[PDB]
Amino acid sequence: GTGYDLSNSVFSPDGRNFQVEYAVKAVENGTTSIGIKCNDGVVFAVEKLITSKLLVPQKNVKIQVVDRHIGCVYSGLIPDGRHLVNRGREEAASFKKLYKTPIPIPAFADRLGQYVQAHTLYNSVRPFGVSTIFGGVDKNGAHLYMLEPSGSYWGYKGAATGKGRQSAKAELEKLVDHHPEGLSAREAVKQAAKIIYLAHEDNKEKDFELEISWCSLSETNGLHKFVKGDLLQEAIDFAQKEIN
Amino acid sequence: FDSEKSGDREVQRTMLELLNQLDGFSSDDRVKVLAATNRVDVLDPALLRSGRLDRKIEFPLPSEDSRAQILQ
Amino acid sequence: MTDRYSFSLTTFSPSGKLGQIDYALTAVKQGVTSLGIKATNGVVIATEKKSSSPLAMSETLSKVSLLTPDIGAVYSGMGPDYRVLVDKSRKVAHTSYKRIYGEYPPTKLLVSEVAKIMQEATQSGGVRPFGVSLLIAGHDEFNGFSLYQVDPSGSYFPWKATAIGKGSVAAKTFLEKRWNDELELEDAIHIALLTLKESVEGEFNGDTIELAIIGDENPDLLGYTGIPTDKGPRFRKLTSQEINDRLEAL
Amino acid sequence: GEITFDGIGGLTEQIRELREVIELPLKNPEIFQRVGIKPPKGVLLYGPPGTGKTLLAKAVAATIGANFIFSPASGIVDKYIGESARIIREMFAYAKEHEPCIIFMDEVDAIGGRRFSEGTSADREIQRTLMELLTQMDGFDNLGQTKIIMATNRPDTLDPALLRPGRLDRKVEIPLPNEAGRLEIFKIHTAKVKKTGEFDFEAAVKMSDGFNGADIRNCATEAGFFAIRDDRDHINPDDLMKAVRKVAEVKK
Amino acid sequence: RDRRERRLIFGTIASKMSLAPEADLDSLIIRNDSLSGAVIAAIMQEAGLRAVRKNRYVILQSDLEEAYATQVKTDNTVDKFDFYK
Amino acid sequence: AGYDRHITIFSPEGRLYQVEYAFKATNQTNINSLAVRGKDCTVVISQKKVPDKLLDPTTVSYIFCISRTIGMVVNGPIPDARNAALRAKAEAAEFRYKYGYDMPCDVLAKRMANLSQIYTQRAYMRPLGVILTFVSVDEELGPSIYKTDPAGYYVGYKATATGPKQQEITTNLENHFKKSKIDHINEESWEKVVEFAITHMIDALGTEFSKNDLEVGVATKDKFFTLSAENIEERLVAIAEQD
Amino acid sequence: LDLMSGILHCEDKDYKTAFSYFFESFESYHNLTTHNSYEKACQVLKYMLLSKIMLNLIDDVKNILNAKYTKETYQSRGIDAMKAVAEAYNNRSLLDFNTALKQYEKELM
Amino acid sequence: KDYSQILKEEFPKIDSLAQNDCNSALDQLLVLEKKTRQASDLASSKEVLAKIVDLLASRNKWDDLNEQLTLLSKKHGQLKLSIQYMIQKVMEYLKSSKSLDLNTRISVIETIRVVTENKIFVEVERARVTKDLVEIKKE
Repeated sequence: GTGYDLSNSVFSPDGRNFQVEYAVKAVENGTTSIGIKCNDGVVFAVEKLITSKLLVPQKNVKIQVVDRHIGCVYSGLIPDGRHLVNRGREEAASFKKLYKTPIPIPAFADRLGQYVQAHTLYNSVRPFGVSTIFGGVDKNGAHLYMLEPSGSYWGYKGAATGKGRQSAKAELEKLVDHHPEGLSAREAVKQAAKIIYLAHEDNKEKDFELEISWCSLSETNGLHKFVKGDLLQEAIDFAQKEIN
Repeated sequence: FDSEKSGDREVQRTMLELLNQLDGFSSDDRVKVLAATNRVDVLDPALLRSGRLDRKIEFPLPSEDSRAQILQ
Repeated sequence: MTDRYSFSLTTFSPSGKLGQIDYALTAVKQGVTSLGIKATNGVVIATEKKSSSPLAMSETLSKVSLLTPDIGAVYSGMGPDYRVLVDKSRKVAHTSYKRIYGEYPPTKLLVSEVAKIMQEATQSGGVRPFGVSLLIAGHDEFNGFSLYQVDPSGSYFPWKATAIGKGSVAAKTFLEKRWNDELELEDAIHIALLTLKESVEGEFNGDTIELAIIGDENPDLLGYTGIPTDKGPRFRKLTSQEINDRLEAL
Repeated sequence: GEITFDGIGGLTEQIRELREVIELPLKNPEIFQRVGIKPPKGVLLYGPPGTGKTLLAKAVAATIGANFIFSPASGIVDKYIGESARIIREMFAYAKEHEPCIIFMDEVDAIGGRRFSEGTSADREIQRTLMELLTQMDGFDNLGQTKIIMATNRPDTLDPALLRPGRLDRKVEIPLPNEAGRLEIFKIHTAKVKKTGEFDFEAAVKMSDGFNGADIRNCATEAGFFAIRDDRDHINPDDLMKAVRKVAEVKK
Repeated sequence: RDRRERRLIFGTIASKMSLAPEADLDSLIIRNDSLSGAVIAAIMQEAGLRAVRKNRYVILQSDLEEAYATQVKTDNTVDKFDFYK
Repeated sequence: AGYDRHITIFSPEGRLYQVEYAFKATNQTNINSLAVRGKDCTVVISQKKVPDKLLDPTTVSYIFCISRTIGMVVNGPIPDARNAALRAKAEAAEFRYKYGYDMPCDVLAKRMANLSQIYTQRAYMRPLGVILTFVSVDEELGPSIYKTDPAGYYVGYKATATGPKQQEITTNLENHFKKSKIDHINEESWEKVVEFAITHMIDALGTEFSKNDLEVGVATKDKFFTLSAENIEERLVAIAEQD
Repeated sequence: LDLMSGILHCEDKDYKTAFSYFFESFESYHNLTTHNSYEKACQVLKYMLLSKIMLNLIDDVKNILNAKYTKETYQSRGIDAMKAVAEAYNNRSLLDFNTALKQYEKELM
Repeated sequence: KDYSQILKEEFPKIDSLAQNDCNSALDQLLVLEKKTRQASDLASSKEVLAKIVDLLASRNKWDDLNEQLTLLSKKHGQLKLSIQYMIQKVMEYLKSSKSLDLNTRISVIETIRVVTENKIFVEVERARVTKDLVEIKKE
């Protein structure tokens, strides 16, 4: 009797949902995304698949934002990752409605987690096949969490998902031993660019575009900003020399 | 995984004898077994090893410059 | 939110019966062995506590529940299906009854509402029917003591003495063994202890055996005095020390 | 046998048990006659197919030196007159006439199994083989020195009548070998491959999970093609890490 | 099975095998529940096999406990003893 | 055809296959946790697995906090754990909304029992792949343990266990209580109860763990908390002395 | 039921299985406490030793009196008479066989 | 950071030693061992921790050294096999000494829990010191 993968509520004889396992395969077929968790802030970096020269740089950005104090990035299908952020943004105004305070990271962590776990219960709805990576700065500090299509998330000193996550997870573990205390926001941008070029080996068939954004305390003062100006130019030339 | 092999019973023992004959003579590398199919779906720990199918060489669709060389 | 299955999971089998009900009787006959006997002066209810581990305290689980203390109950079948019937039967016997008639329902009226609730999940779509069998017995001011056997299909049947469970095949003969109209409330207890002991493969004592009887109105279990109209509850649950005291008299 | 007991390493937990129930009663059966006990007849070794199954088949007969009787499941089920009957009976007689004989069965799920309703539609050959194996053991003629090794995909899919004692007394799982057991395997197949003295044998043991002599040969195939590109007759110790890492992604 | 009905196998099969006075057959009766004839007979057979593994011609008490853990549990399945759901 | 293992209906054998497969998902994480009770308090210890070095040990917890008194122990995946965690924290708050005093121990096990039945009784809701374990100190019966399975069943327990190794942990807990002829462990200070559960845990398992590999919950009288990484390390050093 | 059955296994010999009928009662009447007296429990133990003497096993008889689990502190004159018969079986002499006959004749005969 | 751990050992070894070699040494093991002990990361155990036993030797009566040796195998430690290597070395200093150490060799066997109880899968050292006890009882 087959057909265990035809519904979300049907459990396999081993107790593992097949639809959950198929959602991970959709992540490996999408654009990879990385992240860096610092002390006073968090750093997000993601690349883009360049089909031709018709793409205008710095226009379509896969990095989302929650209010001004929380950035968000996903790896997977485009409509699945963008719709989940809209639910968190609409509920973020409801938190400021009743509680008047800005939503922190631990309150925002359980915000997106309740939706993903809800689609696995109802077989009539499709779960999100994207891996959501969010972070920011709150009163207690800066935290970085990585959401999975199965609704599983915990604390991560670094975030790596997508197709190039195999080579990305190796570099994030090396940065922990090299900097056990912390890392500056400017250096984290240059280090995140080298990780992107390491996973580019499978993407060498086409061009590449780097989009890096970070939010910290002593610099952005809890504001989501994109890397521009000379900070982006110096970060590209630094990683291209080390990769070759 | 199923028990419906009653109709595939001839197909079942076909793969079983394939594993048996390849283990008979391990000193002959001049006998090649090649299978050209559309894709790979069901795996197996027995099929991946020496003297059997190992390297998977993808045959994708030809690219822009690839079709130009074939038609030439 | 927006349930998309409204169709009943119970369909007529090609043999002329209902498969979901016929397969529900399997869990009833394979469930915990229980029994009951209705005497002239009272009703006795006995069951067996089967623990999967010796470290599981059986005092928390009550296999004999209390809806209104004119009536006892026991389940030969699925517990969760029985627990939701407890909350719903108490609701229709209080919110829909005690808030209207200002009293407690008799035995025949209680089984009428419980039988309708069990069929609600049977006919409705997207929900599984109830495969639990109940034994409801109590006292009436006119018809007297009356016992009923509730099937998982939702059709109760009256019985003088009935036993349902794993050993229900051989237990019905033991209740039909010694019976008459002169039986007492305590006389049926000694028969209940000897009949249930046949199905006990483990230790037999007051802790592992739950015995509850329906007697007269007890002023000690009431909690107040001075009102003659209410002499207290009829239902009384025996403790562990009282059960062992009646074992030496067998 | 062509494969000794040093290439099956990592199973040493099972190897210590298998040698005592096979090698010990076969070489000196007279020790059991004084006590009055009986040695087991068959030995059921299940697990994932293709991993360590071919090695353990020749490893039992290598430490003994007896005859290796292989029974492919394809030729057992055919259309003839008395097909599976004459296969088991003549093998049963050949094992009694010639004592040094070891029978090994591979993938008995085809000739075994519970099927679905236990009915027979073109299924008569499945019950034909199973009933003969159980009838020869419980008869008045047993096999003292004869050992029969069976293999299948899952133990629970077989006939529970065979798993009961009195016929098959040996049920042994074949899991993945440990880390300390795979070191002796990597020193055998790689010894035939031409290499240098600086080759590191500890590079694979960290990246290898359940890799027997069959899976390491795939690493030697990739290492053999690399020696031509660099114009060298040997391989560096770094080739071992890159080859095992590629296999570890597909395997466990 | 019964305590004596199982003991009929112990007092028989073990009577044809060499044992030691330290070994007790009463511990293998009450502790065992619902075993067939060959399973109980395999206990005396496996005890003799483990004695040869240690090179012993008799059956001691330690060899019984080593062979007891193998045949004591025939059920590896879960989700049993379920009167609920 | 195969609708017996797809949707929940009465089977010819009288068993629900869809719900039974949820129990096998509890052992995917391979967490063996036992719950013991002191005199006036209750202490529970759960295993903690950190496969990735990038994991934050402060964020990962197998024992949550329902309120200042009643705790919760869950074995299984987090998505099915938070489904029962959001309801347990809500129903505990809804009690004092319509009543105003603290919810007893046996009440929360019953409130979550009918909710777990909704998943089993209704076909459009899949049953949770986690097992609920609630330990606290009751104002009447004192220490009590209520372990709610996904089946929706609850009963009193002396010392319970979970995981694939629960059979070995239970055997250790049986021989200890039969000698003392008491259900719980009698001790004044609650720090000694932590050392008592670790002693029975090591003998049943056979291996040792570090401060980051274990999570020790402590439920005292009218107070509940969770030991941090420095507090768990102190318990491992304190038990190292003497026994 | 086993005591009445074990008697039927006396004149029919085959004492290998006859000891199980007598041993089944020893642990059965032991838990009865007041339901069994001192003289009634003493005669039941004599049946086990008598069945082993007919079966000719010396080591199993010595394990009954020596081990406290098998003995359970039951001893009398007739019980000691079975020990003298087992000792006379090894030496094969009728002198010790008739020695306990006259002294123990009260309980033995 | 690399070799700096082994350099801080011999520094207190030189300046002033009076009666304090017990506390100034064993207490250093508590600061380390936290995040260390993977493969080659050992700066103390199996190497310097064995040198501490060499420092405590030829200092005071062997009864105090025999008690402090149990505390190393009591709380945490690393591997009992590394401790068994030191026990084999202590038996050499007691053999070349003799005199009042005849009764000391007996007290070491009973005090150390490695000989009395099972610790690590390698028991080879447990039976080595036991044979020396037999030679004493036979005399």
